[PDB]
Amino acid sequence: VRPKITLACVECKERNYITKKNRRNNPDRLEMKKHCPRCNAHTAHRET
Amino acid sequence: AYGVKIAKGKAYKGAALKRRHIRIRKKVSGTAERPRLVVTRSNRGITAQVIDDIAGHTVASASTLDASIRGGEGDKSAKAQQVGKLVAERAKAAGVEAVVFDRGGNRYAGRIAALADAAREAGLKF
Amino acid sequence: MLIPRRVKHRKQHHPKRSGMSKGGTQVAFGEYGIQALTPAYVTNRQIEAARIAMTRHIKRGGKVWINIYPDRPLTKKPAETRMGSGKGSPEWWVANVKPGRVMFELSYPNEKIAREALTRAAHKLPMKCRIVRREAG
Amino acid sequence: EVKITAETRSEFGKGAARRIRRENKVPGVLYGHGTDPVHLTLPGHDLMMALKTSNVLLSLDLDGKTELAIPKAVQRDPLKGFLEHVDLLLVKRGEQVNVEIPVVTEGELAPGGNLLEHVLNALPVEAEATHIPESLSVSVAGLEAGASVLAKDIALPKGVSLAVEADTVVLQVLA
Amino acid sequence: RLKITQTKSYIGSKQNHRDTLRSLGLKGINTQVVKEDRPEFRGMVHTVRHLVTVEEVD
Amino acid sequence: RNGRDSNAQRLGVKRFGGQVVNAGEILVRQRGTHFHPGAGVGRGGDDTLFALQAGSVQFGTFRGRKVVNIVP
RNA sequence: UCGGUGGUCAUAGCGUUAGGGAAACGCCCGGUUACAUUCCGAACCCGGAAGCUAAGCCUUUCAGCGCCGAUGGUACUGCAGGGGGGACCCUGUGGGAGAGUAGGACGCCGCCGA
RNA sequence: AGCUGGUUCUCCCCGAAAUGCAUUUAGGUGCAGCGUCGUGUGUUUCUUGCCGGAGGUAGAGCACUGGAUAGCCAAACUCCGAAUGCCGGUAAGUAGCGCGGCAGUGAGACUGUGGGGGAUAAGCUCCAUGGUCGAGAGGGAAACAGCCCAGAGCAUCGACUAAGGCCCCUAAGCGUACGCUAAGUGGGAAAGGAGCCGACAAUGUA
RNA sequence: UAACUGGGGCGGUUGCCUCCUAAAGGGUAACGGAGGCGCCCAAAGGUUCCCUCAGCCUGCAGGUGUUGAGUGU
Repeated sequence: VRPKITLACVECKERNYITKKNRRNNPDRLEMKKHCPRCNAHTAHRET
Repeated sequence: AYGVKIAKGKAYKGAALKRRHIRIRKKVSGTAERPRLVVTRSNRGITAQVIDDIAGHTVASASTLDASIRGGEGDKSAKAQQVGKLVAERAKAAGVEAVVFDRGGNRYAGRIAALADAAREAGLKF
Repeated sequence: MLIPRRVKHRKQHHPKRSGMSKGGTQVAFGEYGIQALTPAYVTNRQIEAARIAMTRHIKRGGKVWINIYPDRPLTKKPAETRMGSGKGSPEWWVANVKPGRVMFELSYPNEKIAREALTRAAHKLPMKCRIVRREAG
Repeated sequence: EVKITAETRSEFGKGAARRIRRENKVPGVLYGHGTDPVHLTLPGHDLMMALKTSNVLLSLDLDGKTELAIPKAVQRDPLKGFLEHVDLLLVKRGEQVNVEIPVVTEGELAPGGNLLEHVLNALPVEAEATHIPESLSVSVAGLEAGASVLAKDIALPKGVSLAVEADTVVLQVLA
Repeated sequence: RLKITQTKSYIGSKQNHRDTLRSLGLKGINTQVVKEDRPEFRGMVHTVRHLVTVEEVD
Repeated sequence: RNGRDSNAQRLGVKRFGGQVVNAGEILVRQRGTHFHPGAGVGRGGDDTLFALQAGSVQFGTFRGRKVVNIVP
């Protein structure tokens, strides 16, 4: 029910973080902002 | 300290402010390097003292009872500017550079912002 | 027959029996009382048998108080069962009576009949008992 | 007033007291009126004969000094009944103290299955330390079931007043 | 000063009782040691009061 | 249906009064705040009390609540 | 002699009884803007000073409820022994409560400002 | 063969274990605990006094939860709360630790105390904390591994004692003085009844 | 073609968390006494600011109420 998602921003195209998120609660592809170590910036990581 | 009780009708202003003051004093203590900078906000004027809670003594102090402010032109907001300036001076004198501001329970706006800014431009680091 | 209508834990340890009574050593309600002299467990059956003895003997008038209540559960496993495999189900309800405890109380106009009724009860109990009169504090 | 000879206790603790009772003496302590407690040893037999009476006035022949005292609290063996400890309270001639007096009921209840319950074994009253009545007498004759006698229903002797609220029940009659 | 004589065997006594006797210097039945009257030694005697006899000597 | 238990956690006080400690040592392991952090004492993620500065451990009552304290 | 800020955390509290306005604190009257109300300038925020100690606050009486509380003893107990058919009971030496009693208590200790 | 049996000369020094975790594991084994030897350290070990600490057991109590006719009850109730024990400091008094070689042990028993299961059973069973046996000779309890006294290098035709005893068997008292027992109690037992009764199984006193 | 097991089989259990037994540090057994877990929340996380409940009494409002409510489980 709660699968493991892999976050990714639009620049580094490197899979940084993974997390749990209830599918039925958040069907829309989840998104937030993290610290990408390649980019060295606080960019936005759209769920893969 | 250990908080105070609640109140009913009258004395609710006093209790709520005091209860709020305790909330602020569970993370703001008067050290030796940076003392406390309590600021009481009454109806007439606004006082501000520099207390050392670890020792218990007070280092500096200023209010509207001093001659410099006692009687003059300006509303309260501009009247706190004098109080801010002196206490900064009376703190610089007795070897104080960095202090920890506390609201006293009342919100940070109006005079409390104005008093802080007047004290902050005089050298003290908040 | 006295049973607790509700008890938090059905299965309990054996109530220890060292020491004297915490309290209830003196006549409180009635004029005469039964004071224990040795420890024992008094089952709800034993209390009932004693109560009938006193009330039947006096036959009318007089009032009997039962100061102890059998609320401690004792357990017993099914017969001819080997050791182990859990604890048994409660069977007897016992009041942990220690030396000095005043168990039964009785008020009656006639002293001789009172003592006789009290003695008849004592022989239904499993400990040594003594008859005590209410001290005029 | 009862004259009793009393000696001073110097050894304290579990072992000392057990030896004292083994010698058939009752340890005691005399206190009151802001004085330092005086630790006493008492003759066991003379004590029990004296203490048969409630609130008996004792004149302690203490080391050639006579002092007035009243037994305030006494510890007895719960099973054997011999005295173990006495607390003696100082009282001077003519001062008021609060004491408990037993109530003795006079007369015979009205005929029937009526029973008398002593809700309070002893009635608390304040009385002069030297003129404490031995007991308070109550007339219960003719009473029926449900009838309850209040504290204010007790006919006190002159000089005695209640130390409890006037509405407290002392006696009751049960079916 | 205290003159301490051991009168009973250490066999059957607790381990700390054995060490108390050793610390006092006692090493068997009928052995003696002389110590100063100090709170430590009064305490050691009390711990093994059933295994030793103490005599006061100037 | 009995016979289940959770293996022991070894909670309790790990440094007692008068005990000299170095900064960061564990003073108390506990569930909830039976002891609150005092001067020079920090609270961990799981209520653990650890010294922030070297000193001697000392218990007390600050502001009406039992606390641990480190005295340099 | 009062206002601000601390420590102990009821021996301080609660209730009850008589009062106080010199500065101070507060009530207090208004919403123009900044600011705010799950709706209301009641609260926060803003600007003053008409009236007032009625309440808050401070002082004060009462041991009434609550609170604190010895000494002595007892239970209990480390060590060492006894007794009993058993459940268990007792003592020597060291330690020693809880309850209860006599009593205490209508707080105390700092720093500033008027 | 995780199994059974056997393994041969002597003396000197030290000297255990039957416990914890895990285990296709339970009568086996790995690691840790406990032994010994070498090497480095040197009082660091241990005992007692004092000092600084946290507690929630025994006891007690009803202020919370529950039971229950003003009096009461409670492993999973606590307004309270020791004695001990534990951690650290220090003083006095007399083994500890690091690094390596080599092990055995991991079937425990009874007795004192605090408990659980059992039925207010068991020479029962499972724990905690002492003692002895195990691996301990010698003296006592008639005999009687685990109880009381006591730790055997060897010799001794000397002495004093411990537990336990002192009429004869059998070493030492027909001891001195006061009092109790009439039942051979001593030399087994209950509720209960007025030292006694209650008292009662099988080879032969027993 | 498992083990535990008051012989073995039958029945039951096997990992983790909380309480009591557990003898006031820690640890401590039994096929001892009670229960839960194999998740959930994109906020039920972070921070800043603000508020105090349950219950009771009176006719949403008022008085009382310091923890007896709540704390995802």
